[PDB]
Amino acid sequence: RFASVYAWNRKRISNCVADYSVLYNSASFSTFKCYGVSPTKLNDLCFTNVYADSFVIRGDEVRQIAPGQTGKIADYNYKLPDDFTGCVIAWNSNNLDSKVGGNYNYLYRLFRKSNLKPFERDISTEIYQAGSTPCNGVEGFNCYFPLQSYGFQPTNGVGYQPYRVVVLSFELLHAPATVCGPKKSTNLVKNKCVNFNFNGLTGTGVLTESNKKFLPFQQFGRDIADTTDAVRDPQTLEILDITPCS
Amino acid sequence: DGYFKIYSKHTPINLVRDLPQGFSALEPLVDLPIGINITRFQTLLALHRSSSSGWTAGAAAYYVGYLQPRTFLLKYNENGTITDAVDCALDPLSETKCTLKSFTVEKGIYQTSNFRVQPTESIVRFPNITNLCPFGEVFNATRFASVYAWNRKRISNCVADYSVLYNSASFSTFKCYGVSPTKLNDLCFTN
Amino acid sequence: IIRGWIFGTTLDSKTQSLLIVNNATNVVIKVCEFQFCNDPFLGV
Amino acid sequence: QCVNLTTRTQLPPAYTNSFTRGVYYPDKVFRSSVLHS
Amino acid sequence: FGGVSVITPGTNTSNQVAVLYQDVNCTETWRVYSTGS
Amino acid sequence: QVQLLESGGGLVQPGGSLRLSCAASGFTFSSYAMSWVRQAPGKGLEWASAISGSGGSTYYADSVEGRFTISRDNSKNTLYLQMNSLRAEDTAVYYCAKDTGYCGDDCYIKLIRGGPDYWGQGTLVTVSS
Amino acid sequence: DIVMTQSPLSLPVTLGQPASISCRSSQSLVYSDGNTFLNWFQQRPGQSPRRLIYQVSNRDSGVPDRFSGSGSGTDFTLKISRVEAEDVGVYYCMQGTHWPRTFGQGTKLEI
Amino acid sequence: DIVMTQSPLSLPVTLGQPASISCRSSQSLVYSDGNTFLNWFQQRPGQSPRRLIYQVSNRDSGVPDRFSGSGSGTDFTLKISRVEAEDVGVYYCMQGTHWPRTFGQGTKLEI
Ligand SMILES: *[C@@H]1O[C@H](CO)[C@@H](O[C@@H]2O[C@H](CO)[C@@H](O)[C@H](O)[C@H]2NC(C)=O)[C@H](O)[C@H]1NC(C)=O
Ligand SMILES: *[C@@H]1O[C@H](CO)[C@@H](O)[C@H](O)[C@H]1NC(C)=O
Ligand SMILES: *[C@@H]1O[C@H](CO)[C@@H](O)[C@H](O)[C@H]1NC(C)=O
Ligand SMILES: *[C@@H]1O[C@H](CO)[C@@H](O)[C@H](O)[C@H]1NC(C)=O
Ligand SMILES: *[C@@H]1O[C@H](CO)[C@@H](O)[C@H](O)[C@H]1NC(C)=O
Ligand SMILES: *[C@@H]1O[C@H](CO)[C@@H](O)[C@H](O)[C@H]1NC(C)=O
Ligand SMILES: *[C@@H]1O[C@H](CO)[C@@H](O)[C@H](O)[C@H]1NC(C)=O
Ligand SMILES: *[C@@H]1O[C@H](CO)[C@@H](O)[C@H](O)[C@H]1NC(C)=O
Ligand SMILES: *[C@@H]1O[C@H](CO)[C@@H](O)[C@H](O)[C@H]1NC(C)=O
Repeated sequence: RFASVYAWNRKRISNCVADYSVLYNSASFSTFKCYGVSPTKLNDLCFTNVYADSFVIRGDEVRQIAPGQTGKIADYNYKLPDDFTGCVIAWNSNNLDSKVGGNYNYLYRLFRKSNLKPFERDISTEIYQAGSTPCNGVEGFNCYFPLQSYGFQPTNGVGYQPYRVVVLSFELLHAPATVCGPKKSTNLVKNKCVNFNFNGLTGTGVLTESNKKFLPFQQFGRDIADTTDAVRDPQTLEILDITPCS
Repeated sequence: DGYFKIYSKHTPINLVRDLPQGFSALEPLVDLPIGINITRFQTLLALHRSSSSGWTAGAAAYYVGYLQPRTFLLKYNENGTITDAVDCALDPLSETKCTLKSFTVEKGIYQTSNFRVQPTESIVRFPNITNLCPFGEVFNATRFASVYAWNRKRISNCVADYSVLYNSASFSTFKCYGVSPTKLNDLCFTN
Repeated sequence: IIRGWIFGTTLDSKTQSLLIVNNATNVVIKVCEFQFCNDPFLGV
Repeated sequence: QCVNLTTRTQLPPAYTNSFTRGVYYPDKVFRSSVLHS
Repeated sequence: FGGVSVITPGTNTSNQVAVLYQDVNCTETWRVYSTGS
Repeated sequence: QVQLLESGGGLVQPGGSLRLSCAASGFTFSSYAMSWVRQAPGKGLEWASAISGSGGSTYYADSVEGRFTISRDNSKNTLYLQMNSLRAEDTAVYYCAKDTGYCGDDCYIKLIRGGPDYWGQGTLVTVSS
Repeated sequence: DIVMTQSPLSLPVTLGQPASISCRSSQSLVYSDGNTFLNWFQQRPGQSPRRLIYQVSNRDSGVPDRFSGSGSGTDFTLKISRVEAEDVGVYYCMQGTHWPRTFGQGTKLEI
Repeated sequence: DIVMTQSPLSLPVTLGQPASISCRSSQSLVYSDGNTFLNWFQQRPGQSPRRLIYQVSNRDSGVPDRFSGSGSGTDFTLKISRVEAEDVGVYYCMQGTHWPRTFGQGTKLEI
C-alpha cells in the first residue's frame, strides 16, 4: 500500500547500490523523468543525501509532480521546488489496488487557504471555512472537512485510475556519499598521469599524497579557480592532491 | 525547503555574563528532513529541586538574535579554519574591505555602490470590478459548436479566478504560453 | 540548564511540531503533535 | 503533570553586543589560504 | 540617485572614515546613512 | 460466505436502554465499514449508524444522534449498538450491513460512496411498558 | 438531503409482460467523476432486502438476468423484461451520492 | 453501392440445434474509426422488421439472449445458440457504413 497523498511518506536511502535495470522486467512505467541528471548518466554517479517519497495520486495529476506546476496536488498536497534535483517515477496501479466499490483509503486535500511550500506536509484534520462564517464542527454550508477520497474503481476511465508515484530527490557530488552506482573500486596509482573518477568526480591529472587535513565533514578541496585541488579518497580516507599533467 | 538545518559549536570560557568578543564559525551538525512550517519557538529550562512556587532556577544565561540575508567575506588560514570575516554591509569601512577582497585598505577614496531608499509599503490599484467571469457558461455549456464553425465571444468587466475549476472538472490540457500559470492571478488583461 | 527547544506554530497539538531535547539519558528528536505544557521543564 | 509556574520576579529583558559572531561554514568544501565570500 | 564614496586613511594607522555624498546638499533624511556632525 | 448474526432482540420499557450486536464471520471485519439500519413495522428502511473498519471515525443519523452509541471490537469481529432513552418510535427490525467500499485505517465515514453489499438476517426490538 | 419519488406506488402487472419502475430524484445522482450510486433493491415478503441493480444500470452478482436499469440525471428506470411470480415484493431505490443516505418510499409489485 | 450476399437463401434447420447465417459483403464494413455498422434484423411474418444485432456483434435491448454476431472485413456470421419456434422468419443484413443504404436479399429461417 501507498500512503495517501495528503499524508505522504518519506524515507532515507543509504549504504546501498543503485541499479535501475532491475525494474525493466518488473513493471512498465508511464513516467520516468530526471531533471538533475540525464538518465544515461545515473549509473556513473554517487549520491550523498537520497530520499524516497511515497504516495499515490490520480493519473490526471501525474503531470503535476514536477517543478513549476499548479493544481490540487501541486498547490494543496505535495509540491517540488523549482531548484529540483532528482527523478520522478510513476506507473499505473489500477491492477494493483483498485476496488469494485472504490478504494477509499487514498485521500487528498481539496480545500486550503494557503498554498504549500516544497516538501510541506499538511496533515491538519480541522474543518476549514470557505466563507466568512465561523464554524465549530458544522461540517457544511460555508465550511467543510478539507479531505476527500478518490473514486478509484477498476472500471473507471484512464484519467481516474490510481497511479503509484515515487520521487527520488538528492544532493549530488557535494558531500561524503552513501549511495553509489554499479561501479567497482580498483587500486589507486600515484605520481603518474591518470584519468580518474573519484566518487563521480572525474578528470585528468596526477595524484599525490596531500599535506592538507579536511574537517570531519569535508570531502573535497577546491582551488581559487573553483576547480578540484584535492580529494578525500572514498575507499580509504586519505587526503590526495590532484595536479594537471603538463 | 523542508530541511531543518542546525549548526553548532562548543567553547570553553571563564566569564560572568556577556559573550566574549572574538570570532569563530559553526559546523553543519545536522540536516533534518522535517517539512514543518516553523514560525514560533520556546526554550526548555532545567529545574532544580527545593508546589509550583518552590522552584529553584539554578544559574544560567541565554542569548537570542536573528539572521538576515547578508553577504560575508570569509578568510581561511593555511589549515582551512576560518579566522576572520568582513560583514559586507556593516559600515563603509567594512563595505570597502569587502569590495576589494582585502582586510587592509590603502589611503585614498573608494567608491562603494549607492545609498538606496527602500519602499515602505505596497500600493496596489485595480479597477473596481465586482462581477465574476462567466466560467460556468464557458465550461458547463450544454453544447459546443462544431470545430468547422467555431464560436468566439468577448469577456469583459469581470474577475478571473481559475481555482473555481479545481472541484468542477478534471482537465487533460492546461497550457499557457504568454504567461506562466502561477502568475495568472497577478495580471489584468485588456482584450 | 538549557535542555532543548520546541519549534512549531501553535504548539497545542492542532498541528505537528519539533521537540529536540536532552532528556537526561540521551537526546531525542520528535515531530509529534504534542500539546505542550505552558511552563516546560525537566527537574532534577 | 503540567505545572503552571507562579510567583516569579518580573524583570525587563537585557541586551548585548553580538560582536563579530554568528557565522558558519556554508558548505563542506576545504579551502586554504584563500578568501571566499 | 546614490552617489556615495568613502574617504579612507590607511588601515595600518586608524579605522576612522568619512563619507562623501555627491548629490546631497547638506546646507540648502538628506539620503544620509548616518551623521554625527 | 459472509455471515452476520444479529442478537439483542426483545422489548424494553420507555426511557430504558438495550444493546444490539452482530456477530460476523466469513469476512475481513477490520477492512470494511459497517452500519446499522432499521425499519419500523410497515415502514421502509432507514440508516441508523456507521463505523469504518478501523473502529475509529463514527457516524449517526441525525434522528438518533446522542441517543444511540455505535462501537466495534475487531478482536471478536463484533459490532455493537447501545440505544438509550428508548422511544416508541424506536420499535423496528434492525440489521447490520457491510458497505461495498473498501474502508480501512485511513478511511473516514461520510467520504464513502456506494451502497451495502451484504445484509444480515435481522432482529426486532420494541418499546413497551 | 436527497428526496426520491418512486412511481407507481404499486404495479399490478400481468405475468409474462414487460414492466418498468421509475425513480425520480430531487437532485442529480451523477457524481462529478462520472460514477453513479443509484442502487435498486428487492425486498420480498419474509426476506431481508437484497440488491438487484447497482450504479443505475449494472447487474449485480447472483441475481436474475431478466432485470437491467437505465436513466441519467434526476429520472431513472428499472426495466423488467418479463414479469415472474418471484417478482412480487417491494422495490427500493437507494441514493448513494450524498450523505445522509436515503431511500424512496418503495414500489410494491404484484402480478 | 454496397452489395451484400446472404447465405443460405433459406435455412431448414432442426429445432434445438446450433445454427448460423452468413453475410458476405462486396467491400469492407469496418469504418476507419473502428466502428462497424452491420445490423442484423429479424422480420417475422405479419410483423414489421426489428433489429436484433447492431454493429456486427452487439446485442440490442429487449431481444432474445440466444443470439450474438461475429466476423470482420467482408464476411460476417450471425450465430444462433439454439433454434426456437419464434425464429421462423426472414433475417436481413443492413450495411450502414456508406450511402445509399443497402440490404441483402434475406435469409428465410424455417424449422
Ligand atoms: C505557516 O504558519 C503560519 C502561522 O504560524 C501561517 O501564517 C498565518 O497565515 C494566515 C493566513 O494568511 C494568517 O491569517 C495568519 O495571521 C498567519 N499567522 C502568522 C502567525 O503569521 C502561514 O501561512 C503558514 N504557512 C503555510 C505555507 O501554510
Ligand atoms: C493521528 O492519529 C490518528 C489515528 O486515528 C490519525 O487518524 C490521524 O490522521 C493522525 N494525525 C493527526 C494529525 O491527527
Ligand atoms: C596549521 O597547522 C600547522 C601544523 O600542520 C601548525 O603548525 C600551524 O600553526 C597551524 N596554523 C594555524 C593558523 O593554526
Ligand atoms: C470604479 O471605477 C470607475 C471607473 O473609473 C469609477 O468611476 C468608479 O467611481 C469606481 N467606483 C468605486 C466604488 O471605486
Ligand atoms: C458546473 O456544474 C457543477 C455542478 O454540476 C458545479 O459544481 C461547477 O461549479 C459548475 N462549473 C462552473 C464553471 O460554474
Ligand atoms: C529518554 O528517552 C528514551 C527514549 O524514549 C527513554 O528510553 C529514556 O528512558 C528517557 N530517559 C529519561 C531520563 O527520561
Ligand atoms: C495554565 O494556565 C493557563 C491559562 O493561562 C491554562 O489554560 C492552563 O490549562 C493552565 N495549566 C495548568 C497545568 O494548570
Ligand atoms: C537593543 O534595542 C533596545 C530597544 O528595543 C535598546 O533599548 C537596547 O539598548 C539595544 N541594545 C543594543 C545592545 O543595541
Ligand atoms: C545647496 O542649495 C543652495 C540653494 O540652491 C545653493 O546655493 C548651494 O550652492 C547648494 N549646494 C551647496 C553644496 O551648498
